Amino acid sequence: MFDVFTRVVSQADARGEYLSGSQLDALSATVAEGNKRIDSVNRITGNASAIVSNAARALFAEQPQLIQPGGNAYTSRRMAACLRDMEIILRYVTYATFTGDASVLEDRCLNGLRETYVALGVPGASVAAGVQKMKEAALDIVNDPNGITRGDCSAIVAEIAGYFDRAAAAVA
Amino acid sequence: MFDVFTRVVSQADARGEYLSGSQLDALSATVAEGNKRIDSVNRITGNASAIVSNAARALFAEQPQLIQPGGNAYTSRRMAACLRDMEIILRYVTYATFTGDASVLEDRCLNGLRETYVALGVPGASVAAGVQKMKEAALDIVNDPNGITRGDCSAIVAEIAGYFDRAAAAVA
Amino acid sequence: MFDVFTRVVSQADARGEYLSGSQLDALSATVAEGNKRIDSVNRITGNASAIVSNAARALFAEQPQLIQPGGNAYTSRRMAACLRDMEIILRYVTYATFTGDASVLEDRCLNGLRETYVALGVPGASVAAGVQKMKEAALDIVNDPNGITRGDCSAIVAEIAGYFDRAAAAVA
Amino acid sequence: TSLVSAQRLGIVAVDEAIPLELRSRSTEEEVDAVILAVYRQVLGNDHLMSQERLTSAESLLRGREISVRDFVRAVALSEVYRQKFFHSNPQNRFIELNYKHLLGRAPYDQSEIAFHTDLYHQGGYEAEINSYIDSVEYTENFGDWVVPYFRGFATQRNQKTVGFSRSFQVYRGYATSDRSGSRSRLTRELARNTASPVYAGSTAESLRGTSAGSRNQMYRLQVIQGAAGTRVRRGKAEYLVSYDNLSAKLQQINRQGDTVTMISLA
Amino acid sequence: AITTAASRLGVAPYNESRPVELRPDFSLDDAKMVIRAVYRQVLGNDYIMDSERLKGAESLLTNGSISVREFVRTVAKSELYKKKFLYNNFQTRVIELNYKHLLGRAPFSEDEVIFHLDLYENQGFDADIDSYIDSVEYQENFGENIVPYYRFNNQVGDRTVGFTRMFRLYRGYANSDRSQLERSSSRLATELGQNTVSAIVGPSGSNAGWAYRPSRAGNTPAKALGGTVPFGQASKLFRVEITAISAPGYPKVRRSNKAVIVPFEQLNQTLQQINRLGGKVASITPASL
Amino acid sequence: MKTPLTEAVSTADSQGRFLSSTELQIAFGRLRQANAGLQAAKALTDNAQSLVNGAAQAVYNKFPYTTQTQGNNFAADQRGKDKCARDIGYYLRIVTYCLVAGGTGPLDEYLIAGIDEINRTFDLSPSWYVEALKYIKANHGLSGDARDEANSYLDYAINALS
Amino acid sequence: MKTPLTEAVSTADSQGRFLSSTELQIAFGRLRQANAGLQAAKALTDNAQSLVNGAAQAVYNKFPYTTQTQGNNFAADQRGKDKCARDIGYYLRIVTYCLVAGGTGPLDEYLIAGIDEINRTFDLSPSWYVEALKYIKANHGLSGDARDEANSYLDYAINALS
Ligand SMILES: *[C@@H](C)[C@H]1/C(=C/c2[nH]c(/C=C3N=C(/C=C4\NC(=O)C(CC)=C4C)C(C)=C\3CCC(=O)O)c(CCC(=O)O)c2C)NC(=O)[C@@H]1C
Ligand SMILES: *[C@@H](C)[C@H]1/C(=C/c2[nH]c(/C=C3N=C(/C=C4\NC(=O)C(CC)=C4C)C(C)=C\3CCC(=O)O)c(CCC(=O)O)c2C)NC(=O)[C@@H]1C
Ligand SMILES: *[C@H](C)[C@H]1/C(=C/c2[nH]c(/C=C3N=C(/C=C4\NC(=O)C(CC)=C4C)C(C)=C\3CCC(=O)O)c(CCC(=O)O)c2C)NC(=O)[C@@H]1C
Ligand SMILES: *[C@H](C)[C@H]1/C(=C/c2[nH]c(/C=C3N=C(/C=C4\NC(=O)C(CC)=C4C)C(C)=C\3CCC(=O)O)c(CCC(=O)O)c2C)NC(=O)[C@@H]1C
Ligand SMILES: *[C@H](C)[C@H]1/C(=C/c2[nH]c(/C=C3N=C(/C=C4\NC(=O)C(CC)=C4C)C(C)=C\3CCC(=O)O)c(CCC(=O)O)c2C)NC(=O)[C@@H]1C
Ligand SMILES: *[C@H](C)[C@H]1/C(=C/c2[nH]c(/C=C3N=C(/C=C4\NC(=O)C(CC)=C4C)C(C)=C\3CCC(=O)O)c(CCC(=O)O)c2C)NC(=O)[C@@H]1C
Ligand SMILES: *[C@H](C)[C@H]1/C(=C/c2[nH]c(/C=C3N=C(/C=C4\NC(=O)C(CC)=C4C)C(C)=C\3CCC(=O)O)c(CCC(=O)O)c2C)NC(=O)[C@@H]1C
Ligand SMILES: *[C@H](C)[C@H]1/C(=C/c2[nH]c(/C=C3N=C(/C=C4\NC(=O)C(CC)=C4C)C(C)=C\3CCC(=O)O)c(CCC(=O)O)c2C)NC(=O)[C@@H]1C
Ligand SMILES: *[C@H](C)[C@H]1/C(=C/c2[nH]c(/C=C3N=C(/C=C4\NC(=O)C(CC)=C4C)C(C)=C\3CCC(=O)O)c(CCC(=O)O)c2C)NC(=O)[C@@H]1C
Ligand SMILES: *[C@H](C)[C@H]1/C(=C/c2[nH]c(/C=C3N=C(/C=C4\NC(=O)C(CC)=C4C)C(C)=C\3CCC(=O)O)c(CCC(=O)O)c2C)NC(=O)[C@@H]1C
Ligand SMILES: *[C@H](C)[C@H]1/C(=C/c2[nH]c(/C=C3N=C(/C=C4\NC(=O)C(CC)=C4C)C(C)=C\3CCC(=O)O)c(CCC(=O)O)c2C)NC(=O)[C@@H]1C
Ligand SMILES: *[C@H](C)[C@H]1/C(=C/c2[nH]c(/C=C3N=C(/C=C4\NC(=O)C(CC)=C4C)C(C)=C\3CCC(=O)O)c(CCC(=O)O)c2C)NC(=O)[C@@H]1C
Ligand SMILES: *[C@H](C)[C@H]1/C(=C/c2[nH]c(/C=C3N=C(/C=C4\NC(=O)C(CC)=C4C)C(C)=C\3CCC(=O)O)c(CCC(=O)O)c2C)NC(=O)[C@@H]1C
Repeated sequence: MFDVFTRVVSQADARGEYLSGSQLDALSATVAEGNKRIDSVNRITGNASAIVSNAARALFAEQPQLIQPGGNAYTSRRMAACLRDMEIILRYVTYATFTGDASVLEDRCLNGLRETYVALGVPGASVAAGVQKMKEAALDIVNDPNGITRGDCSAIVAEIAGYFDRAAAAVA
Repeated sequence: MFDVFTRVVSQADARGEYLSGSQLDALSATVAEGNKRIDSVNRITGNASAIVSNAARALFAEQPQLIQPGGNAYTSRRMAACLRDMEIILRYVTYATFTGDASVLEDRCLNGLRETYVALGVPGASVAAGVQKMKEAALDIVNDPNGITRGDCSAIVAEIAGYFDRAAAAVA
Repeated sequence: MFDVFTRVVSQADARGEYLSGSQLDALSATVAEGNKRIDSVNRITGNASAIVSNAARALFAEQPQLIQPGGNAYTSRRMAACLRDMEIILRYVTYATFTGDASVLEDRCLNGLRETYVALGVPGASVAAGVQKMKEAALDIVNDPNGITRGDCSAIVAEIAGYFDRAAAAVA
Repeated sequence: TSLVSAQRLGIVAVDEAIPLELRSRSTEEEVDAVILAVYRQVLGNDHLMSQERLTSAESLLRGREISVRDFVRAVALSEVYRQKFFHSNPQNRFIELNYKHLLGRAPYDQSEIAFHTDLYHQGGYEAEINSYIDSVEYTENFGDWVVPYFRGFATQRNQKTVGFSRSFQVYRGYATSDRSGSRSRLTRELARNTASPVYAGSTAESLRGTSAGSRNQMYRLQVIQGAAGTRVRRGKAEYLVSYDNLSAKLQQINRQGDTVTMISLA
Repeated sequence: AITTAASRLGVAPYNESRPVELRPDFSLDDAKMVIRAVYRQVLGNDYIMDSERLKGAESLLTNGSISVREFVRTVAKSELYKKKFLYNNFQTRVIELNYKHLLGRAPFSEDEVIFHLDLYENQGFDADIDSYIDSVEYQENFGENIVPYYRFNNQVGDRTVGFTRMFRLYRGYANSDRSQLERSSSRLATELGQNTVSAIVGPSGSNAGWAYRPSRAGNTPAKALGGTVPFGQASKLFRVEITAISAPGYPKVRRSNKAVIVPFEQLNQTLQQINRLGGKVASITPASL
Repeated sequence: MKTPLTEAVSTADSQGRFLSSTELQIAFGRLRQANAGLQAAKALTDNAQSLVNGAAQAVYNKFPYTTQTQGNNFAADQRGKDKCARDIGYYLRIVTYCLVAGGTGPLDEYLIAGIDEINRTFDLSPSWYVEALKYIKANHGLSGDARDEANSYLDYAINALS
Repeated sequence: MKTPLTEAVSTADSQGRFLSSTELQIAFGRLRQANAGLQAAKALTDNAQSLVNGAAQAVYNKFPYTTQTQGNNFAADQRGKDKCARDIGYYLRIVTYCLVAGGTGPLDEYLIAGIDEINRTFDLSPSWYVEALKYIKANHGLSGDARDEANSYLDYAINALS
């Protein structure tokens, strides 16, 4: 897998070229955002159970067919699998945020997930809806102003939004 | 394929729900952005031949192994096929820019392309390098301030760069 | 696997019959050629490293795009994997020469090798070119008339050429 | 197919393709489009050089002297079609290319391989090619004025189900072509009247997690296995292995004498 | 097989335990049984807390995304396995544990230690685990769909030295491979280095002299070099391993474990003396003739 | 599916051509229509439940037999009424999708293709849905370009049904 | 790719747990090192050609037989000298990659893995490359944290070759 540094390194190595001044400057720029990125990872991790639980409750409240008997989230084993799945997605989204690259999320988590869900009859649209709930729950937690140094986190919020969209798009 | 509107339409239909207020406002924001998107498509189209020819010249200068005898761009037929691949990739990037969605790239341009290149022995990394050259040239052409109404086209330039990078990653 | 005797044994057993006088005489003729077969195997084995290194050098001289950055033989682990593949092809060709039968080469080396190279993006045609270089060097080495009892080794040389062609045809 | 299966199988463009019909009193651009569509579909999406174009045949199509079916026949009988699909190909690969280019489908039965093989042996390439174009299937699907298009992904009347699956063995994607000598992927499937799993588009990929190796790449090895160890429970087997254990899997498959039918990235 | 001594050793529960195979198109109990068997056998019967369970590997095995062999590989490469068996152990002990878990047998000779130690040092732990799992022995015994199990019974390519060393590595059913008397020490370093064997001492509840372990030095050798000459007239000589010697107390008793070579004619007296010294007889092996 | 942008691109691609001024004019027409289409979709979404309930009642009023004859295809019981309201909501939601997309593509892909043999197999009369669409036309309360485009989608559905 | 961040995520993923304070401290250390690594990469990149030519000359000076003995593995001709300069440039460029990535991962992925098979097959002496790396160490002109991290990667390559 790649992080934000090794992605540019791999592209440069494929070209057999040193990183240009602009690429090194961009990497320095993402180093300057590193504190904000660590804060984002920490805040989502510190609220992960609440994010998963509230998102799942909202998902079943707006889609009661998932929890009706015979529904895909009915029975404790399938409900546990669904909750675990939400937590797995959230965890790999945090991995992608930490690394600064979606390679871990795409390669280890998202690849083949749509096929698995199809093969199992897990409704990918409702999983995408659940990831969307985890989306704003986590974006509001990252953007919570209380008890943190003042500054603009719009870029890291956009990057986390992109990871969450990749996961929802992959499942749906 | 999808445009910027049918992507969210298909997502909503899978969810079986109406487009929310936020999605409709985001689509309205995309519509207000539409004129600069049409300029970017027009500017890339009007300079497509120069983009393809200059990028090909730069690629063959940087990688002379392609054009020497026995190389994959040697002989007129193979060289012309390479020039057609470059033109085709640029054309589909314009399609993606015009529609506002990348599905035209996966559905058509990148659908089995890596398999094709492996089967024929076309070097995919070299194709990715040529695509990167076309990216830099086309982004320069789109960002040209002469002979156009001044304004911020950073979002559309970022989107076009994303289409080019996705094309490059399909073959790299 | 099969060797030269067990091949005709399997064919005879599928027909429920003993070998005929012609089949026994053909096997006796194979026995009469056994010293030259052992000599050919020994000569290729004693020069295996030279054959692999010289063939690889010739291949990368004629196909420089393999070793330019981004090429499939570029980076030390991929160049070493390529040299290892050359060595494996040569070793299984020697096995086929030893047994007098191509079953070991087909069943233990060429089984799924084309699909493996396609899946990995390894250019099979360039592997075949390397195999052709190994063929020409090895056939010269088997025909060298210095320090060996003079004899006509055209039949065993043709058989070794057939094994090399089998390998090169399976990869290309 | 509908979108939800179409994106997964990578056949969205085929589904949304509209048949192209040369109507009477067609303009120059319409004849240009028909000629381009025929070259694209009959020659299997190759980059067609201007020196390989059938100038006289397309002139006859332009002057309405011949029909679309006649121009398709002329392209199929042309030396360009022979060069890139017949002279360097085995007969079974050649006739599946004919089925794809001329009827827009994969072969249904091994008897269809026995046909067009005997037909070639008796009446030559021209009779063998004319069998497809003069067939009832071509007539009912395309007639004299509709450019042939691929139909294997849609339910056809008098079709076997396997065709749909076999369709993914002859159509490898929108950005693909039938350019490179090659062996048919359907030989064993047709001979033994079987079906193979569809690994097209995103269907081939599988979950990785932490089980994939250093480079996070899984490979699917479809093999045919028998008892040579432990008990074999199926003749068909699928192995999902990381790249780092791929060589080890190949060698242990090899020393048990199992034949590898396919290896793909998952 | 092992029939009369199966219960005395820890072999009896594994005699009626059939290998756990994941059949094609398996059910969910089959998947859970494979997960349970892999945890019990690969992790050597350690209790697995819920927080340490590999949820993702379990999910993938349940889904069919990985095979039993792949799941075993993921468990053996996991941080849980390395915490339990790698980070606090001499690499020879790591090799012993690898052979016991992934192959269900003890190492046969020093060559295996050489191969695995070189491979760990040159290519890492993951490559070494791969060599255990991609081995021909693994393929013939377990293959792709069978959980590795203890190979107590004689097989085609066995050496009897492995049968003896199995009971040095396995110490009973209610034992956990990190809860054995020797703790983190390598059990076979001396044996593999010297190509020697130890008398088999069975697990605790079935064998009173279970706790016998030879010391670092001052151990009575296996065979009676010299014959019966130091014992006057004697018929046959026996090596007796004695554990839990305490009654006389220090300094009369220095080591609680003692091996003595005694004649047949003193065997009665030896047993009485052992009873007096409060000891337990671990094993008695012929030492002469 | 059928939208000005996707069809412009598909027509250009089938001809192997770059997007020219023709496709640019197509995009300009889409931009001119799109804001009105979006505000029509918003207006239909906000008043969606009232429109669906009123349309179902209008269908029941003009076809009273659907409310007291027993059978799977009728709305005499609660199950039939739920199915009917769900179907009319399907129609309204897909029409809003068409307004968003700028073409009948959502209707064709989701509803129109295959509607006739569904209506035939389950013995569902298309005149019921025609009356529902007529109520939606008469009660959506739209004006200008929003009304014109929305009514075009509604009577496209009506024409497909009749 | 052995980098602090990728390995931290990989270790966390093997335990199937979220990133705790340990991984955050790994990221903080990576941030502390990254600016020095980037300036080291810039300094090596700007001086790369003179470093490669000087390193090649240093190797040719220490081992004059490489410039005067016929053979494919030597630099007695222009082809061998070009191969030698290309190899030293590979070494320097991948060292810059390591400085950018914050670990030996580029060296491991691109150069170190399989290099001994390369040197054995093509009869290339690792002592030559050790001398080239020593010249780069003695001549890169770096100071402080940049020098320490760059010398760590150069010494990593030296230790691999010895
Ligand atoms: C980034 C892309 C650059 C940029 C663009 C930009 N364009 C406009 C405005 C208009 N552009 C057009 C386009 C066309 N008119 C035509 O007839 C044709 C051919 C079919 C084209 C391509 C139109 C209609 C307009 C509106 C009228 C006007 O000239 O203002 C803007 C202004 C904002 C807007 O959305 O209208 C911008 C920002 N501007 C830059 O600075 C970039 C280099
Ligand atoms: C074509 C292959 C070349 C060739 C071969 C050739 N060899 C022999 C004869 C023999 N060579 C051997 C070989 C070995 N003796 C050993 O102990 C070993 C090491 C294990 C080897 C490899 C033997 C035993 C013989 C027979 C006795 C002899 O020394 O002659 C012949 C003679 C014919 C025969 O089959 O006996 C020939 C023809 N000769 C050429 O000219 C080719 C270049
Ligand atoms: C929850 C929002 C939705 C839902 C979920 C659900 N998922 C499954 C089963 C599986 N989920 C996975 C996914 C993963 N496993 C991993 O290790 C990882 C990381 C690589 C992922 C993403 C897998 C593999 C399975 C199958 C194996 C298993 O059961 O664990 C189920 C159970 C399905 C069944 O029939 O057993 C469920 C219920 N279901 C919903 O309805 C929600 C919308
Ligand atoms: C060299 C002439 C060409 C070349 C080779 C190349 N091969 C690989 C990788 C693999 N090659 C094999 C093949 C085998 N492994 C075996 O054990 C045997 C016997 C059954 C064979 C024939 C396999 C399985 C692999 C992948 C797994 C592994 O490497 O162990 C590579 C590496 C590709 C990569 O790292 O991504 C290369 C470079 N490449 C060229 O460019 C030459 C034309
Ligand atoms: C209904 C009980 C279930 C269901 C069905 C469903 N099937 C398809 C698509 C196809 N069905 C076939 C099958 C055949 N075609 C034939 O000609 C024959 C006879 C020889 C058979 C058996 C094929 C080939 C297809 C694909 C091509 C085509 O659609 O024309 C679909 C559509 C899938 C899509 O995404 O479009 C559906 C919905 N689906 C369910 O959920 C039911 C359980
Ligand atoms: C140029 C940058 C590099 C290069 C190119 C090259 N490509 C081919 C052959 C083909 N290219 C395509 C691609 C497409 N066809 C399409 O219809 C689409 C749109 C969806 C795409 C992307 C295909 C299918 C082929 C197959 C053959 C054909 O003739 O169409 C070649 C020819 C190889 C040969 O003649 O054997 C070449 C040379 N080669 C380089 O070296 C450059 C790096
Ligand atoms: C040039 C000296 C004169 C001239 C020529 C002209 N011809 C056409 C059109 C056609 N010509 C043919 C003839 C053939 N096509 C063939 O393939 C062959 C061999 C079998 C022949 C003899 C045909 C069939 C056409 C119609 C199709 C087409 O237009 O290509 C035109 C064009 C007419 C039009 O576009 O309507 C022209 C201009 N014109 C002159 O003024 C010269 C005296
Ligand atoms: C509780 C009353 C007392 C106590 C207990 C305690 N036990 C252990 C560890 C283990 N217990 C067993 C026993 C079994 N495992 C089995 O499978 C079976 C049936 C066949 C039995 C009887 C084993 C093998 C272990 C070791 C495995 C493990 O994971 O520990 C501990 C843990 C010790 C430690 O973690 O260091 C404890 C605490 N402790 C008390 O204080 C109570 C008096
Ligand atoms: C070198 C200074 C001296 C020397 C060394 C020597 N050692 C061995 C053999 C072994 N060394 C070990 C060591 C370890 N095992 C571990 O687990 C650890 C790391 C965690 C260590 C350090 C082991 C287990 C062996 C046995 C396996 C093997 O042979 O490699 C030998 C070979 C002994 C033999 O006869 O085979 C040697 C030569 N010998 C000297 O003379 C030096 C003073
Ligand atoms: C027969 C002459 C006498 C006899 C024999 C007997 N042996 C066993 C059990 C085993 N025998 C072995 C021996 C070996 N295993 C090996 O791998 C090797 C070769 C490398 C040897 C020599 C072992 C280890 C066992 C136990 C494991 C197993 O049997 O698979 C038994 C069975 C005892 C029991 O069932 O408990 C018997 C009966 N018994 C007599 O009475 C004869 C004097
Ligand atoms: C005290 C910190 C812990 C403890 C001790 C304990 N020890 C014994 C018994 C014995 N200890 C020895 C000692 C030695 N043998 C030697 O040769 C050496 C070196 C010279 C030593 C230190 C021996 C031989 C015995 C057995 C005979 C004897 O008791 O003298 C006991 C008594 C055990 C019993 O039940 O018999 C105890 C209690 N126990 C604890 O709980 C402390 C942690
Ligand atoms: C309401 C106007 C009248 C009515 C309705 C009614 N409909 C059904 C059953 C179905 N309706 C559909 C329609 C759709 N499904 C879709 O996915 C879409 C496109 C997005 C549409 C338009 C279908 C397919 C069915 C059958 C399957 C199902 O039950 O969902 C029923 C029940 C018929 C039955 O036999 O179950 C009813 C009652 N009934 C009235 O009386 C109204 C006048
Ligand atoms: C320079 C210090 C000395 C020297 C160099 C020399 N090297 C070669 C050949 C090769 N060098 C490499 C090395 C690499 N390839 C890579 O991709 C990388 C990792 C990114 C490395 C480090 C390889 C693989 C080769 C062989 C294939 C190739 O030509 O690329 C040669 C030629 C050897 C031959 O037999 O052709 C030479 C001359 N020679 C000197 O005399 C210097 C002291």
